[PDB]
Amino acid sequence: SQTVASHVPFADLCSTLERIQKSKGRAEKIRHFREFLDSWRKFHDALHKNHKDVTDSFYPAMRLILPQLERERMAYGIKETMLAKLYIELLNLPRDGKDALKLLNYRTPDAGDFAMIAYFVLKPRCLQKGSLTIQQVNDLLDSIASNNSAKRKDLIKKSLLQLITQSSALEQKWLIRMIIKDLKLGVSQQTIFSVFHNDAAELHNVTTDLEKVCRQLHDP
Repeated sequence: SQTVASHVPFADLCSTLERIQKSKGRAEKIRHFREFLDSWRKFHDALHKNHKDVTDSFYPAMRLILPQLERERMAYGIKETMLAKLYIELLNLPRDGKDALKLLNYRTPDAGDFAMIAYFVLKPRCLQKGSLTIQQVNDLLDSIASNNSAKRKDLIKKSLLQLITQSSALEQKWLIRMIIKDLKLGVSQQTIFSVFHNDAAELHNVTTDLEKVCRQLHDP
């Protein structure tokens, strides 16, 4: 296609995020993040060797890794009780049942947020793994934000059901955390920006062109 995100599955991103969250100590989290960056550039190179000159922008992934910096999309207009009802009819669970109740009676506490509970409910029964790329997830989230800007809760529910019915339980966990806009990764935004930049700079391999260096040192 046109971009790397159109070929990277959303399951790769969700897997990376799950490893980061489950990792203790910054070294392992950072190492998984660098694993994901290296996989990204790897996809870029494979696509170029298959004669597909694609952008190498990481923004389609970074906007999901840092949802609270999301400014291209507007507010999703989704709160956790909507997700409770949604998940409470899609599932065919008994209203005020054992599992079903937990979603309604939820209180924001470490890592005991709504997404964790929804994942605990979805792991027993759910769909055929995942099938959407990062670009398709970004398109569906774009549709949710747009429909919210047009004041159409019905269409919000529509597009989000499109998201859910094509995603595995894990993918739904991290999707929920991306709509609520806090991932609880155990590592800071400052650190993510730092590892991103330091990765680029470490791999830049600046080449000393002595003539260009002379022209640089001779003129401010």
